[PDB]
Amino acid sequence: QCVNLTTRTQLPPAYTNSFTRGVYYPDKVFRSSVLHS
Amino acid sequence: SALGKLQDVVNQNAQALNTLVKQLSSNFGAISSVLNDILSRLDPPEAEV
Amino acid sequence: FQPTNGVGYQPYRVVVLSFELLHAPATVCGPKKSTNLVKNKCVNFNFNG
Amino acid sequence: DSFVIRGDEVRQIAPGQTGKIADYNYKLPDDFTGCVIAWNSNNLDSKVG
Repeated sequence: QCVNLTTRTQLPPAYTNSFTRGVYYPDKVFRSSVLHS
Repeated sequence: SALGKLQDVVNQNAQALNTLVKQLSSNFGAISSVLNDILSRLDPPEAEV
Repeated sequence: FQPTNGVGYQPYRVVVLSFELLHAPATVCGPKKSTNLVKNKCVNFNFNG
Repeated sequence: DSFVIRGDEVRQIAPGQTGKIADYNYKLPDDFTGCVIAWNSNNLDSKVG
């Protein structure tokens, strides 16, 4: 079933500054005490 | 700051040793960076290469 | 496909096996007989491939 | 060295590749220097029945 929630209009997109968030682990290899690029 | 000149030598020596250890990490354009890994994966005839 | 077709037109069954080696825990391994683990001495060892 | 095999096992003659013939019947070394010559013989080596 569906409900047509309707936004009379899309509000203008709001831009916020990401604060250096979001770095994931590349591969499942144990690394400790290193600066690996 | 007077002994900074002597420290430079210590910085350079250590920096060079560090740079060499970093290079040892690179794959050098192969399928794997680890030598034990490439000995594991493949039979000799292209493993020598 | 027809039984009277040529060799290049006969149906072939293709199974491709895709692997990842030595970067994750291994659910599957080769049938190599496990031996006793000897430590603190030089030995030729094969662990998890 | 001369022998008779089937077609799907011909690729097993090449060094480095495994199979029934390569493991249990006839093995070439990894440093093999020579030639492999294979040709069809269904006209004379096949018997009715």
